[PDB]
Amino acid sequence: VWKDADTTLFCASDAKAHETEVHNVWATHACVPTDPNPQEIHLENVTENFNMWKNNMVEQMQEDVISLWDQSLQPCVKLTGGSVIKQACPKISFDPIPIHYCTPAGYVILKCNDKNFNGTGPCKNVSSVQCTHGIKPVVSTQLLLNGSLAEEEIIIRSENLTNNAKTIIVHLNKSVEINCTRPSNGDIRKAYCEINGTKWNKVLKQVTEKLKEHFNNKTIIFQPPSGGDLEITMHHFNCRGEFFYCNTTQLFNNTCIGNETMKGCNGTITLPCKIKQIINMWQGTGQAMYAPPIDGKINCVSNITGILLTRDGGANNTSNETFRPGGGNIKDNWRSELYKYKVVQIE
Amino acid sequence: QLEQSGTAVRKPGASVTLSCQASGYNFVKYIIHWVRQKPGLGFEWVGMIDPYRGRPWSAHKFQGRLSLSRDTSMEILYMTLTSLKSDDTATYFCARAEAASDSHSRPIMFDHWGQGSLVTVSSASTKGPSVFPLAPSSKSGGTAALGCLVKDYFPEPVTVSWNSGALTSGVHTFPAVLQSSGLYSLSSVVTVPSSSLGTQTYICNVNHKPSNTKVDKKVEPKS
Amino acid sequence: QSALTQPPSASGAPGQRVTISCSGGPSNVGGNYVYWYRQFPGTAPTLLILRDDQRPSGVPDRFSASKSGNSASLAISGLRPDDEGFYFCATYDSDGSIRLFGGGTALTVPKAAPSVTLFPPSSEELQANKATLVCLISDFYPGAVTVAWKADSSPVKAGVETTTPSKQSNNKYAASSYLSLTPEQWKSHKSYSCQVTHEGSTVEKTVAP
Ligand SMILES: *[C@@H]1O[C@H](CO)[C@@H](O)[C@H](O)[C@H]1NC(C)=O
Ligand SMILES: *[C@@H]1O[C@H](CO)[C@@H](O)[C@H](O)[C@H]1NC(C)=O
Ligand SMILES: *[C@@H]1O[C@H](CO)[C@@H](O)[C@H](O)[C@H]1NC(C)=O
Ligand SMILES: *[C@@H]1O[C@H](CO)[C@@H](O)[C@H](O)[C@H]1NC(C)=O
Ligand SMILES: *[C@@H]1O[C@H](CO)[C@@H](O)[C@H](O)[C@H]1NC(C)=O
Ligand SMILES: *[C@@H]1O[C@H](CO)[C@@H](O)[C@H](O)[C@H]1NC(C)=O
Repeated sequence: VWKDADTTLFCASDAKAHETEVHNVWATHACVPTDPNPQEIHLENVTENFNMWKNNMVEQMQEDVISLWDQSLQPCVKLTGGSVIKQACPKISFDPIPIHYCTPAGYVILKCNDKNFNGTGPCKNVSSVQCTHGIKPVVSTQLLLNGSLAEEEIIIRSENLTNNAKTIIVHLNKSVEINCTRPSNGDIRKAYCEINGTKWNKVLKQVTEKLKEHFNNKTIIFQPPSGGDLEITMHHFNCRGEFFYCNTTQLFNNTCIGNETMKGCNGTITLPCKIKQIINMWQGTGQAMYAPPIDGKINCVSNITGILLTRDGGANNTSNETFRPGGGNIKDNWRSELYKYKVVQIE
Repeated sequence: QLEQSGTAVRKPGASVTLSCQASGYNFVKYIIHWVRQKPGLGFEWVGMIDPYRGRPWSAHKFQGRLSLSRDTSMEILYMTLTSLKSDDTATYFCARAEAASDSHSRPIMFDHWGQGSLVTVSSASTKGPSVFPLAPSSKSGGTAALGCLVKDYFPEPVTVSWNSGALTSGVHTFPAVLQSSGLYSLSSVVTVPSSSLGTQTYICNVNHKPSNTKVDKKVEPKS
Repeated sequence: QSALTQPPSASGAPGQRVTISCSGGPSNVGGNYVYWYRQFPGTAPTLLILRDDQRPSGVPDRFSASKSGNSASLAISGLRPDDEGFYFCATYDSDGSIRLFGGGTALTVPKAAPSVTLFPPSSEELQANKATLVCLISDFYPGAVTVAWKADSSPVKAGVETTTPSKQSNNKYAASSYLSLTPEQWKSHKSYSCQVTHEGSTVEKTVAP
């Protein structure tokens, strides 16, 4: 028996020690080997309440990755508060491995196994576990990548539906490929990502159809970011240490939906992207400059599994609700995976 | 902790720039809603500016017109608006909230507020003054008054002094009425006794900034 | 969504008990709660009632809040004088969308009088081929008057502009009245009255060479 509690978790992995890839070495040193036979017993006709927005596991992962980033990814240059930072800025080996987070004595992890669970509230089908599933510390903005899927419907999650200031996390029931490339051998920073327009607009068509059910069959509207930094306004990410900022403007093509056999909205989509070495860390910690790019063939391929969203304010339109891409932050990246979990203290 | 500040007047049609400097911690986790005031009335949400990131929001109603801005490091802000209008004279404000997102208190509300950022929007340009000397009714009532005729100036405001400020008895820097065509008519008077005269004459005192026009025009009762 | 609807408040008296609501188009639970505000010169407009918290640090007890219905009720048992100021409701509107505000209300609150003063156009202004009249308004209470220019024994129908009272230092009020004249008309019509009415026992000094 238990009571809701927060406590400090630990991590586990099959990280490889010879890999200099940082996740391998790190997890090799900061996390442990797996339990080969973990037990899980279901409790009959029990309902439990959840709150996906407060699980220090999030705080622990964010803190950890931040501490790492602060101590691992020294840029050639950092501009922070009142200090000025200079250095050599070397190349790395980079490739995330799965991380499991596991609980100690006197606490346990509760899991909502309700296939249609929204992340807070009662879960009818609940299980208990010793350790989590493997979570990629996928750093992204706008879009959550390579995450776990809802086993049934696409799931919408949010702290306050009425509050447009509250980020909306979209949980996919179908992965979407994005294929990003700087081809071998002139703009040395120019790259592009190709995505299948059809898969996306189809699922999305379905999401809209679905959204109306929640928005009184009201008009569903996408709008471009009102404005802001590329770091917050674009899907920003890292491939082998190189920094991408990709413009998602082309994606909210309203005219591209209605099953109307149409042009413009078609074929394999090749989106142009560009790289910046110098950024303001969203940690609010300052500015960073990294060294220049490798010679040769550059490629990062990703599966899309989630989305962060911001809503336009301006009630009384009474027909429409307006939305703009961009939602909260990476804590949401960890959150999107955690809606069904909470740590409890055993009593 | 919380100082708003801006200048008063510019012409309509154009664009503008607005600050509100505060504490760093208040910049840590608090978005700041800009609101505005009207002559003697209750507030207006214009949008929100997050402390973080700089993810901006304000109503869609400016989609081609709007931009939002800030400073994380310098603990300071900027706002900018298009389409100014001659009728647009009033004070603006900035407000915070812990927002079920700060502390474990978890409240949403406009905690502290701006000193106000004044506005005075006139299509008219800076203006050379029309000053005139108010012949007091030289004249029981052994005590009379004179003052000055503050006419036809632009923009705000007017300074008044007497005996170089040394005079204050019955002295009163009277209200401006920025009259229809746009000329404020401000006033000031000062009361005098039956006993002081023959030597005791009197002046109103001004300096008009965009013209650097420093006026002291002698007020006399008529020949 | 949601709207708002407020009467101005209030010509009260330095102590009596008052109860004022901040009622919105949501005539249901809304406004579910509100922040009522002070709002002063050079000052931060200063909030009074929190919801999801009481009154913060540096705040005293005499302000309680209670509602039912849309029937909100910002209540004072013990009125106070520097309540001679302005107070406004603040909206949650379900933490949006969107957040509205109230009509504002002020309580500073049948007998005259001012010391009235009238004066004619300066020569120099007539040397400027212009002429400016001044019917000043001063040393009365309340700052609530009804201005009346007149043709000595007949109406005046124009050339005139009434202010918002811009009070004196003495907390008795101040205002200024002015009449529009052609120099031709300044001395085409023999006399111009300016009866600023303060509690209808209105005396005037006029000008007529
Ligand atoms: C969810 O419900 C099904 C049907 O009762 C059950 O077989 C399954 O074990 C439940 N999930 C968990 C994790 O217990
Ligand atoms: C993905 O989610 C949407 C949302 O309801 C649903 O319509 C769609 O069928 C799902 N995809 C698949 C392959 O079932
Ligand atoms: C991704 O793009 C590369 C070229 O940039 C291409 O060779 C590859 O086939 C693409 N991905 C898939 C799944 O085809
Ligand atoms: C939106 O869809 C129409 C219809 O295909 C297309 O012509 C237009 O270019 C699209 N807008 C974009 C891609 O920004
Ligand atoms: C996208 O996927 C659909 C799914 O069947 C396929 O028919 C289409 O050819 C794909 N388009 C591309 C890869 O451009
Ligand atoms: C997603 O997974 C693929 C496969 O390992 C990897 O190439 C890509 O970099 C990953 N990206 C993110 C953002 O998860």
